[PDB]
Amino acid sequence: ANDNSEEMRHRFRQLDSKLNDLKSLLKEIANNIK
Amino acid sequence: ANDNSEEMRHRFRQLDSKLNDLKSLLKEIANNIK
Repeated sequence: ANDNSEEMRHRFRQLDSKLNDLKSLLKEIANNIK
Repeated sequence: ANDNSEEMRHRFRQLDSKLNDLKSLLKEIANNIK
């Protein structure tokens, strides 16, 4: 019993984690300027 | 024997490479300001 939904799902989680890291960095620098 | 998992997979790799390039640019400019 094998499926490829979970691996592309985990790719979605890791790219979403990268997006969340970029959002944290952008909000951090956006408060660092002003 | 053909599958469409690899092409969407390679799309995920190239968009993740673009995300990694954006992360490098954001960390670079974030160190360039301060």
